[PDB]
Amino acid sequence: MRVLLSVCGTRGDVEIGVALADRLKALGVQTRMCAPPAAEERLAEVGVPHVPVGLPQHMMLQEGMPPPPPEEEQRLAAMTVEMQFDAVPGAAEGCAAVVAVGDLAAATGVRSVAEKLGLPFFYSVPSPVYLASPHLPPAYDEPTTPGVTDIRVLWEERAARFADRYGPTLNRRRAEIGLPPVEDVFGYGHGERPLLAADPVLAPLQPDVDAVQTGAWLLSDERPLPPELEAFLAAGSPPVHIGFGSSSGRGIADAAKVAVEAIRAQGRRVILSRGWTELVLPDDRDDCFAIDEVNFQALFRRVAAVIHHGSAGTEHVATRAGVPQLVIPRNTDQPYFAGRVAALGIGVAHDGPTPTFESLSAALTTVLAPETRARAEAVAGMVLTDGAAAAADLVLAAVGR
Amino acid sequence: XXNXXYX
Ligand SMILES: Cc1cn([C@H]2C[C@H](O)[C@@H](COP(=O)(O)OP(=O)(O)O)O2)c(=O)[nH]c1=O
Ligand SMILES: *[C@@H]1O[C@H](CO)[C@@H](O)[C@H](O)[C@H]1O
Ligand SMILES: [K+]
Repeated sequence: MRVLLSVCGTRGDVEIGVALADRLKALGVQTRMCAPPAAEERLAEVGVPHVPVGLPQHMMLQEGMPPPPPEEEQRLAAMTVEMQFDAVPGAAEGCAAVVAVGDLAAATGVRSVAEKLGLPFFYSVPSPVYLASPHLPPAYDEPTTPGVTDIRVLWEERAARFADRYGPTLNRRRAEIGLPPVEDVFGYGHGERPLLAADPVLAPLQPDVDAVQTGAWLLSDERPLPPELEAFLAAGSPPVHIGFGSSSGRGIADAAKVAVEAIRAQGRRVILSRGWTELVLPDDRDDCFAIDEVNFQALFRRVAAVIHHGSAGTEHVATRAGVPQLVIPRNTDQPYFAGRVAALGIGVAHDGPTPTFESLSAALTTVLAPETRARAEAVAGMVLTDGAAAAADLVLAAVGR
Repeated sequence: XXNXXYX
């Protein structure tokens, strides 16, 4: 038996897919993953066959860049849907089910091919702000009607906008392969019942939502830290780690610079993850260390604190690692996750994406307080629910039926 | 969409 995983997203979505692939493997089920070209290294690492779909990393926009002209936005919107119909049929060969993660629009195309081939389809989201309800506003991933804060309206408008932008292409491609048109375009990509791949304590499913909370989808990262990093950690006190994952733009470079300054102001060493936009340290003093891709599950248990962007994966990893967290939210579901770190008492939710030496220092002081550490350690034991295992069973149960 | 953001 083989399951097709389709990911249209960043590092975080790829890792969510990798985690499921790992649980399926343990069950004796093969997997194949359609993912952006940038997933190549990670997929090669875990031995999951990769079917490249989407633009390469060097064609990715960065926070701060001007939006593309409407004609170009429309072209990308159509591409997002059309690349699924072109690539999923081939990738689905010999598969019994299909699990999509990431972009909803891409998901409508994936579900359509699955529907054509008569294969069960599942879609997961990394947080409750991607599930429509009157309780939480949608993820901050697109501009919304100026002045509107009403949760219900934001969702209704988000859905209408989505249907209008992708509906025509979706339904045209569907018709070309004999499928009747989809009327509820926004709902269609979520599948019959979307899976909330997030921890029930860290990110609890809100009421009035028809979804299955499986728990976060993570694998036991066994990768060892690189020798040079293992040495740095030994030759000194527990440093503070800075990392903003798939974030981009000059804002994070500035934030990182301020973070190093503040960390030093508290007499602590620094470890800086370069990220794909290659963030750089202020100087070469031996009190700091820059790193590229590293096992965070391992690293996070050996640091005094972590400063990050608040994306689902990095926060879950930090949360189960029991390390105090300083969250500097920038977009999508990050303000939500930052608020979660605040509510659980495991760190500080910095107020906004642009920290100053003052605000960062105040937050850092709290984050490094013994109370916070004790609290983080405690909470770490409440977020162990194995989502991938729960998800894999749902998938198999569907194939069984 | 299909190349990041956020705008
Ligand atoms: C950057 C980076 C990420 N990670 C992994 C752990 C997380 O579960 C996973 C996804 O994190 P996530 O923050 O959700 O992704 P993004 O930054 O794209 O929003 O990335 C590492 O293990 N090491 C690294 O160096
Ligand atoms: C990348 O952005 C998509 C939206 O188009 C979101 O669904 C993913 O979770 C995110 O990583
Ligand atoms: K995110």
